[PDB]
Amino acid sequence: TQPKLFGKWNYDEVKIQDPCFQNYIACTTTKSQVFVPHTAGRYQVKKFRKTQCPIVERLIGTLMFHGRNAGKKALCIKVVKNAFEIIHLVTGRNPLEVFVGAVQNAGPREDSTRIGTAGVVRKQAVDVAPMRRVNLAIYFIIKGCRESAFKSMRSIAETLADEIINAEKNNTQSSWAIRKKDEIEKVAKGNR
Amino acid sequence: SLDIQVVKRGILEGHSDWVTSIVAGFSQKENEDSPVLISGSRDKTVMIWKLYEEEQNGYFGIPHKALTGHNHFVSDLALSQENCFAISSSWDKTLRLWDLRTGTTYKRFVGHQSEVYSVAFSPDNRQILSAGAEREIKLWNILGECKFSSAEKENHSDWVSCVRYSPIMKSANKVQPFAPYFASVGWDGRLKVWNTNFQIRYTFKAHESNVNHLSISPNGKYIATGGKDKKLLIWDILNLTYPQREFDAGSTINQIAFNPKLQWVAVGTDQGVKIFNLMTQSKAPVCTIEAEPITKAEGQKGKNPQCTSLAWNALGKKLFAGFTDGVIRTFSFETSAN
Amino acid sequence: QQKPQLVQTFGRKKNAVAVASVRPGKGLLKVNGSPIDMINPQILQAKIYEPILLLGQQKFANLDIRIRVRGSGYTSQVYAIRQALSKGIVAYHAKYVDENSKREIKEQLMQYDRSLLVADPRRMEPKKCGGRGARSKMQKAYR
Amino acid sequence: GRVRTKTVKRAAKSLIEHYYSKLTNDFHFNKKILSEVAQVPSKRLRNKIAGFATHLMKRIQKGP
Amino acid sequence: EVKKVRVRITLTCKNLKSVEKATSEIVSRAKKTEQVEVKGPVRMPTKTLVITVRKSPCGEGSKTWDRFEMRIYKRIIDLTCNVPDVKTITNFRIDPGVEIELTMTADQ
Amino acid sequence: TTRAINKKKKFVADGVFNAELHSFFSKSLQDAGYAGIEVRRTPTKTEIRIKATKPQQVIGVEGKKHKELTQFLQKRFGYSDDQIQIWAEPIKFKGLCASAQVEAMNYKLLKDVPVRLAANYIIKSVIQDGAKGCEIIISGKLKQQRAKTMKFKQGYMICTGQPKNDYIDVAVRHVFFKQGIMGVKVKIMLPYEPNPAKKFGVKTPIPDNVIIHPPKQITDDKEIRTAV
RNA sequence: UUCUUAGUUGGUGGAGUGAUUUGUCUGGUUAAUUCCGUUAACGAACGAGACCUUAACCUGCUAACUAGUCUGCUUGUAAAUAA
Ligand SMILES: [Mg+2]
Ligand SMILES: [Mg+2]
Ligand SMILES: [Mg+2]
Ligand SMILES: [Mg+2]
Ligand SMILES: [Mg+2]
Ligand SMILES: [Mg+2]
Repeated sequence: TQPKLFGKWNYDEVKIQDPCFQNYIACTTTKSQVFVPHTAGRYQVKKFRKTQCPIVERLIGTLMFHGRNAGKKALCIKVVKNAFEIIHLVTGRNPLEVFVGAVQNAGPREDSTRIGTAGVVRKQAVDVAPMRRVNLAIYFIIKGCRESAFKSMRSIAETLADEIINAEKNNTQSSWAIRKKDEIEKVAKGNR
Repeated sequence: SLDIQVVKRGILEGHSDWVTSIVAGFSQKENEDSPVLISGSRDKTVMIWKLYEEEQNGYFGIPHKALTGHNHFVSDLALSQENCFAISSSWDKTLRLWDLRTGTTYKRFVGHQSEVYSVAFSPDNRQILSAGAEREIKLWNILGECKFSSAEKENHSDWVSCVRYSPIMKSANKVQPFAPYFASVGWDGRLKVWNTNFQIRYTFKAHESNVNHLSISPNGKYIATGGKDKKLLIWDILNLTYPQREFDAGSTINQIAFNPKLQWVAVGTDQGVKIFNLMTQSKAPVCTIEAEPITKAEGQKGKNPQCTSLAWNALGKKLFAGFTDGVIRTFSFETSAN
Repeated sequence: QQKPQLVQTFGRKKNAVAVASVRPGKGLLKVNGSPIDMINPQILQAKIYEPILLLGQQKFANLDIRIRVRGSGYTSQVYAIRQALSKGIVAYHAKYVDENSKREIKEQLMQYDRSLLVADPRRMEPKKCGGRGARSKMQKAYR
Repeated sequence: GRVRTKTVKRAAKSLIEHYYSKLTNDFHFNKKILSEVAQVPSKRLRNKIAGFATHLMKRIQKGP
Repeated sequence: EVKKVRVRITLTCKNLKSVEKATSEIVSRAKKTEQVEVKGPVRMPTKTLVITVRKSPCGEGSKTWDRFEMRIYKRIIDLTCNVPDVKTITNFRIDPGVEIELTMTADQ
Repeated sequence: TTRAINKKKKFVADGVFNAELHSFFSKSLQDAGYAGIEVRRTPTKTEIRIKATKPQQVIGVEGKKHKELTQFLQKRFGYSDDQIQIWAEPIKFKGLCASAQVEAMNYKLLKDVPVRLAANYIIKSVIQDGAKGCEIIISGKLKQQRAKTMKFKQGYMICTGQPKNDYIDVAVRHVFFKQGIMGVKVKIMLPYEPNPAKKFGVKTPIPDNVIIHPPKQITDDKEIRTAV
């Protein structure tokens, strides 16, 4: 039997298209179909090991943040599963398809950096790697989550769900992740 | 031409490292086939094989029992006449007595010091002979007691690689003119032949490099000897001033085995396995190099594996070569004679 | 003494140790004398159910397995249980079944996860003086 | 950081120099060979020497 | 007059070598005598006394520490014997840092 | 038994006993080269071996210093007369003992004999006795009111590594002058002694020494079948 | 503390009347004057390395009532060769 994520979500329904991501987003593999997002993996001992880590575990990793929340994983597994439930309650399709969709759809491509060449110092137009594209996607999504949920009544599960949906929808109003993405890509276009 | 061509039989896998030793079942009632296969490897394991009658898929058989008593590699195995018992040499400085039905080790032989490269079983089954880097040959009770140790005056410099025995056939009608002996091959390049009492009978300096293996014709009339010397030496136990016959086998000699009947010699070598016809004088009757089934794993190409062991089944029709890649390969022979 | 039909495997993560004993019969899983159901953080019970679902219940209905776990904290404990169970079946199929089955369940499991038959080498890092931890150090004033 | 040191390379040179006829492409053989042949105060040391000497056996098989 | 007496030998030493000398020649010597049965060396867990001391006799600014260890090895050996055999097996030279304690439980 | 004592607390107490002895003997024995002390402890007795260069001064004039010492330990700890035993053991090679040699230059420097000459005398002695290498450090006012530090090396020397703790023998002394305290260290790196046969040096070789042992050609007779 | 940074010497040869210099380097390479190679330098010593302590592997060895496991007896709750 094919494990479903949390038992209710089928991985077989997730198919990645854009050829950059297929090697960079976990869920394709037998090794990445997990009931529970918690591997206790060694994903950081070598340069690209992070890739082989399940995407939802990755997200969970990003969630664990700020001094008070550091190293509480159970909390974030809860938050994620709940947010996923609210997601299936809103869209009605695999909350994974929405997540993966929204990791793909929101993150920078162009970004600007200082490249010193002899006398030239000024921003320059630079292209973003797949791994960084993904990493940034998640970083952003969750940062928006925190900023919003901070003093509000809306919980993290809620904020995060809101964000994931807007993030796939491309909404530049409702999605912080896409706010930053577009802002960055614009800074970049202007710096060529 | 007399063409001896090789049909591939199958693949016996699940040995983690190298295949250092292979033994096939003794023919019990005469001229009947041997159901039994045992291998030893680095891997710390002794494998007992259940063999397919035909060949299914690309496989010749399947692993039955894996005997684990050992710390370091298994160097050499030998069978009792019962075929119900096996013994394991190891670099772990110990020998083991294995029941072949149970996985159970019966008694283990302790008291070797450095490490053990080979073991032999005497036809009476009440004597065990063990050798190693101690430059020493030891004689054991089946109850696990060192009975004797060959001493300096006799024993040879560097390491004993292989020790074996001198078959006495069943019927007295099978013509046994000589005395019983045991043979010890070594890294000083010396072939030694001792009497039962552990007295040096004949010690010849056979080779210029080192000798990996020695085997005795089923008749006990001749000895085959080989190592880095890249030379296969065959010796008559009647006239030894000159070696009976000599063959050039490519590169380094790992193992040597006599066809229990067919009167051929099979030689395990880094390049592969070569087979010699003693009935005619020519230098290369059948040659087998093996491309790697592990190479079929995408992107990784081999230099070829090198074969670390040989054994013939009792009937002499089937041949087993143990390898660098931990795969045993099985081969049979079809004769097309012009 | 009548040597039993027993097999005993161990499993490890951090300071946690699991000893699983396997004997033939109608399949139980009792950890510390209690069903998996009651293992403390509920979430990772599925972690223990993993190798079970991976092999299928068909292997497990033939065997009663009892795992005693003593060790560090909840999560590592769960991982130890996982490990012991997993290599426990393998050891059984080694002694009492053919080797072939041992091999194919080994491969079966490890293709899914290697943490089942192989232990996490990681342990805690001792603390270097002049810090609140095993790397980080007392704050410094440069100017 | 896997760069090998003076002691080790002098050692390996010597071990091949006297023993080349005894030596194998296998590390595990050459380490025992070394052990018999020499005084090496460390397990670790011997193994480093044996590994490099093996490496050099392979480099010798190819040419000068 | 037969005496069946269980003898408890506890060895304690700060040096390991010394204590293993003692242990292994007690085991060697006891086995060498026929009246004797040896429950072998029992190795207690190794006791490590640590004293962590600040180096500089002053407050001189960098804090450096000294990890000062003393290991105590404790061994147990058990014998089935009579008095004279005990006094036979204890008859050999021992390195200085060794503590040897003997206890006798009668057995019938 | 006397009192049940903590194996930990006992053992630390034994070490502290030992150290008190070493301070006592180095302090009260200062004229004859004193190296070491070895303490065996019997329910009956306490045996102290004083390892020294000049045993003759440990004994004194028919046990003047010996009897003095023995009685000192007696009044200090409290002991039965059968409970204490003091032996003096000679150090067969004086050149391999630091504390000794530092006592030597203590002496020579008291007699106003110049630095470099004295240092050389001892160094030459130490190497004469087979020590691979030695070094001496003299610190403090030598020339003038401003402190100097002078080092004298000859032979082979190691500082760093676990081998340090093995091969290197060190001792210090405070030397007294009208001007103040000057002070003197002696580091003798000991030689390597492969056999237990002698009390010498270090039993276990420097981890660096890698010696390859080239092969031999010896007498070989074979056994061959005769031809007639 | 510079700094755990990778530094520092001497012999015999080469160069300077000389203080001094080469060795101890263009270049690769390493965590490392670590090595390779270049080479008026050749060989060496200290330092780095080697070493030592702790942690990680052994269903193989040596054993343990001051560890545990199992085996056989029993006890309790239970219809109990169940749990
Ligand atoms: Mg704190
Ligand atoms: Mg010069
Ligand atoms: Mg000059
Ligand atoms: Mg000049
Ligand atoms: Mg310079
Ligand atoms: Mg040089």
